[PDB]
Parts: sequence; structure tokens; C-alpha cells
Amino acid sequence: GSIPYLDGTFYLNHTFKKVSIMFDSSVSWPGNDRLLTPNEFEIKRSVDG
Amino acid sequence: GSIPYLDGTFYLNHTFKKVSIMFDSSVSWPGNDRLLTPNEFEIKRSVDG
Repeated sequence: GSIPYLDGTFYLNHTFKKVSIMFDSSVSWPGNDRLLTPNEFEIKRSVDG
Repeated sequence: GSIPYLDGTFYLNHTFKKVSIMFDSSVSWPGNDRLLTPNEFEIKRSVDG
């Protein structure tokens, strides 16, 4: 069928919940209290108090 | 009996679980990723994964 890696037909992006990013095994990258959950990119939620 | 409020005989300090501080209804203190959970000062925990 279509090959998403070559022909750009991506379709599973909704399946990500979050990503965290950390330099030197220690420094949470975006850091600096930037985001409303600062430590990580919480892409979506299941519970939202 | 003793009057802790007047004489200093405080004896219920072991009953606290956690305290959280929030200026302007937004800026959690101390914030800045300082402590292992200080958007809340966790005084004690009943179970410790």
C-alpha cells in the first residue's frame, strides 16, 4: 500500500500521549517554567483536573 | 492542662501530610523545579514507590 516513510501518508500522530526531553541526563530541556506542565510536552490528556 | 499556643508545648506536628503555596492564583512557590514534588511540599507520604 502507501508507504508513509516515503510517500508522506502519515496517519498515527493522534497515538502520542507525551514526550519529555532531557540534556546531560539531568536538565529538563524546555525548562524555565515554560509550559503548564513545565517538565514535558504533554501532547494529550485522559484526565484533566 | 498545658496551653501549647501560649507556652510552646506543640505536639501534633506529625499530623501534617503536605502544604502547597500559590501566589496570585497562578505562580506555585517555590516553583522553578526545585524539589522532588514542590509544586507541593510533601511533608510525609503513606506509601513510597
